[PDB]
Amino acid sequence: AARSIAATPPKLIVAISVDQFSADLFSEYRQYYTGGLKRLTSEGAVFPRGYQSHAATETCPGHSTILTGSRPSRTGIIANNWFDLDAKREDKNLYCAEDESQPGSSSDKYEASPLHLKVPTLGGRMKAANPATRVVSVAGKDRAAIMMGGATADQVWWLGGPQGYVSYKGVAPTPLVTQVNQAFAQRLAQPNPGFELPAQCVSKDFPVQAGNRTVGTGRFARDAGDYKGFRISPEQDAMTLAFAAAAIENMQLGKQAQTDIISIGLSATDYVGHTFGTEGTESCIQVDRLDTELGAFFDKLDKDGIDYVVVLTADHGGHDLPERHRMNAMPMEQRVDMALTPKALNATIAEKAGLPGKKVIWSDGPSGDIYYDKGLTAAQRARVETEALKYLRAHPQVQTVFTKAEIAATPSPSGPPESWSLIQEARASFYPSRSGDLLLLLKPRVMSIPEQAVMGSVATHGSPWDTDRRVPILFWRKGMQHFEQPLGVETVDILPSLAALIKLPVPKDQIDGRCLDLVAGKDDSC
Amino acid sequence: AARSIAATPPKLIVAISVDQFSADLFSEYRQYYTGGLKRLTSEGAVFPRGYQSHAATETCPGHSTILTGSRPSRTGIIANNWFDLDAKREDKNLYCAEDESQPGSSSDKYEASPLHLKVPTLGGRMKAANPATRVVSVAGKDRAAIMMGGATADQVWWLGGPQGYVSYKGVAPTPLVTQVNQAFAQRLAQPNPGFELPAQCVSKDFPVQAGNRTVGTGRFARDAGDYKGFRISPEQDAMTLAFAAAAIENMQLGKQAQTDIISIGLSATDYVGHTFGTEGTESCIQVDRLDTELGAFFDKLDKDGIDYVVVLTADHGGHDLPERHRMNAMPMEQRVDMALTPKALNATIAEKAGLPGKKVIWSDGPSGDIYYDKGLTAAQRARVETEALKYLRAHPQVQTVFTKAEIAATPSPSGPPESWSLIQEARASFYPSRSGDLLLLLKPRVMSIPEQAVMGSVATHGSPWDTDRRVPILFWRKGMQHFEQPLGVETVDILPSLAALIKLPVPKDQIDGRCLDLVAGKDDSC
Ligand SMILES: [Ca+2]
Ligand SMILES: [Ca+2]
Ligand SMILES: [Zn+2]
Ligand SMILES: [Zn+2]
Ligand SMILES: [Zn+2]
Ligand SMILES: [Zn+2]
Repeated sequence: AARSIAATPPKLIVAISVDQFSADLFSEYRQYYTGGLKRLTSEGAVFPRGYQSHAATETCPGHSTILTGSRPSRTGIIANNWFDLDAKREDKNLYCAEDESQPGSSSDKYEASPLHLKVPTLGGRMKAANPATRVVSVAGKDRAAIMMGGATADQVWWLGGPQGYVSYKGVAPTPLVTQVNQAFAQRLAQPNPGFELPAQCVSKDFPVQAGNRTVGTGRFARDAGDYKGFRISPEQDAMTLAFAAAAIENMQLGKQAQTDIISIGLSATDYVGHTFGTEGTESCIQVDRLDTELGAFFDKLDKDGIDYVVVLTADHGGHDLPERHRMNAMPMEQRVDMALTPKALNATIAEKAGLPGKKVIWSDGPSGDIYYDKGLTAAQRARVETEALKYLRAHPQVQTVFTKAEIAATPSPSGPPESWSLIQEARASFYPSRSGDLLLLLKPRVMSIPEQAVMGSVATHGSPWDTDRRVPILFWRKGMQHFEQPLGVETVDILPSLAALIKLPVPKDQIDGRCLDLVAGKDDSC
Repeated sequence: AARSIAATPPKLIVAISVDQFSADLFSEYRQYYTGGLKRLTSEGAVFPRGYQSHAATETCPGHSTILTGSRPSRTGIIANNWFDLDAKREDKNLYCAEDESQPGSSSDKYEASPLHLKVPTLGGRMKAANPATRVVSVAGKDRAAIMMGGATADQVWWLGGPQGYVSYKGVAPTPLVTQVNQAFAQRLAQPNPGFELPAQCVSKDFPVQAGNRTVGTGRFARDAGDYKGFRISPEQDAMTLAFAAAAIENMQLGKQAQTDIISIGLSATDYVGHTFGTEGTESCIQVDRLDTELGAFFDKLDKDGIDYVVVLTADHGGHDLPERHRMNAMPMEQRVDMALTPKALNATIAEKAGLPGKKVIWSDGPSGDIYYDKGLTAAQRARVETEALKYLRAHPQVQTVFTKAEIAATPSPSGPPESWSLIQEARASFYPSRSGDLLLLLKPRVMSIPEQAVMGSVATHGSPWDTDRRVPILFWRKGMQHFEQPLGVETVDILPSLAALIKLPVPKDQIDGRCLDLVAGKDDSC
């Protein structure tokens, strides 16, 4: 049994990103794991304080770091959406994982593509070193699959809707995929009675009102054919893992001479967290199912005799809805002023700049990147920068605003990510040609979803604060020596850590991360 | 069974401080608790990210916050030792828990006293409101017992050495105490074979060299009569808990009309952490024994039918020795330059100020408070401040140095403790008449114990960084509703939280902490 994680190159790397699986949520339920998460935390190399270190704590930037060893300042994936005011097409909003150069495309109707990603992934690097490498990537969300797989992946599949898993335009379903989609279709057509509460979820079972919604007691009961219900539930993760297992077996991943790699993006935790917040029965059930399904997944790989190493992490952390925080000893938790949402803020700034009724800024939400309209004249732009800063810095819920020049002037951060300044975090997701003219950051404990009568999502991530940056990073291979390392590491450290195990050279000057030693005690895998 | 923590006033408050039980160490072993810590974490109000929020993360300042609702800036307990250069006696170094006005006293031979503590404790406040209140405080260290009990406590006992538990000068052992000390004497006179490793400790069993010492594989085997061995082991915590249980029963605490309070300072985790670091078999065994002994302690109270509420926390966090960190993926971990220790630094600064061979500064260690010698003339003092700052700020291991005026100019901090600036942390343990003229803070991951041939302690706390500030805070009462709140709270919040349960008014302007709601969901104990 006892065997060093670096004894020989693993034959399969399994990289799992659990979307919105924050270190807080991970740590809370840690004492109840009995399945796959138990395996990882009791036997693996455990870094409970990993960091998606940059400020833009969203899915695309986060997934772009996991298998690239690169911060969003290098991957170019600085948000889920960014503005290119010089874009040919009408819609200046660009989706992180689209090819906007395609005719008749818009951010609402896009063609999936890894074109925006500026660097190779680990799979891309492995394939460059050895053409026989298979690189597979499956996920619940296109952006997760696409950013982990990279431009040279062999198979990139994601959940497209009620039809099941799909890929890039032109890519026909393989027999495995049609079989998976048949099973998915059969599961979807059946009602789901829901889940009774795990023992640990009983305490979380109370209703919380937020606008017209009540959350906190959901059990994922759903009607037949309810695709939205299926998506926002543990069912989609179970299906994604079954798909991954089927692909692993069908392609004989890890059964050939070279090392293969499969990346797996489990999206459910994130839909659940947005829809219900993170401390109710919904997230609790979801994490317990995650533990159980991961256990079954690992058991199947074991039974197949595959020599695999697993890394499991998240694309970012998350934060509970203010309404429940206020019931659980956090009375200062609040929702962002509606005055800071795109329409309102532009109108306000216009009127302050003396350009009332005009369009002087573009923004995507009540925080993050803000862009000055290109039409503005030099003097107009100057009045906009002055007035925007003056108004924002005076707002009670605003922590700070950085100018583009201030961020650019900041050196790429180094040292412990848990103690970075806000501008260092900003610099880590700064890419001059895509980033805003200003960066707006809200105070801690301000949720960037305004209070509304009719609400959709009640909770979100995307802030520069610790809840949203901190994520677990867990490495495991059969027989290795467990250790726990509570000091801060970055998700950009993942690539060089894995590369060391398979003796794949990676030029240090092409990445941001550093190699994490995965061998407890004297010997060093780096 | 089901019953709100605020349904009625508890009859007994049990406050437990586990010395150096950092949130990191607490979180690491959380999945293995089966005893008293399991009870607290699965059934209680769990705040896994509590903060000893100030910069001076030492035992005395930490214990001074737990039952006072007050930061060290208000308690006046700003360190374990501070200089009073105007003191009458020769030794200008004052111990936090002594009365230096006593003749022939020195910091090496002092008379224990709570005189330095500027504010009442919860016990003191309860007794002020109701004279029938019993206030008891027992600990492994005098400073823990003294600071949690306060000046009006009925019984304050601490481990004095091979003779067992002692109190203030003049206080005779009671029959209970002589009985406890008899049992302790019997335990001490027996060899201890040591402990075999709990399953979770097996992975930690490898040797680590630090100077002339090897740590990482200890099992607490000890010879008969080895008091040092007894002190640096789980044995002392077992004895302290048995003493507490015996006192509770003997005095019928919680069995009368009024609420009584007992504070318990379990010191072993801290001795073990200093002596061996925090990630080896020694700390692992110690935490497992802690869990088991706490379980037996709570079971005895339950069997006695006592209506008690428990709060459990730590006086500060802690940090592993650099030598093991470097083996476990933290290669940048290092020991502080010897040049920064008291003797050396003074000599250096003297020579830079043009007062070579003189005594221009006083300091206690390679970080923290520095004091200018009173003998210095205005101009001399000015050259010292200039040269000290210049030299320190240039040193590669120094994060920053604050002047006294800079800290004084800082308002008492508010808002989330996890995101305070360093000067805010400094302000939180700043007390003008006791604090230094300068405050020296080392960079993250610099251990403030220099590398030496012959070493004693290999690891310590006392830094302004997150490992040393972050501590668990756990509240429990039979039948309450469990909840977990991962956002940052302060240990100064403990007093008003407990006071709310027993309907004891506490003027907000006399404390720094705020009341934490301990009732999950809609109802609020505050
Ligand atoms: Ca409540
Ligand atoms: Ca090693
Ligand atoms: Zn995400
Ligand atoms: Zn999300
Ligand atoms: Zn201590
Ligand atoms: Zn200590």
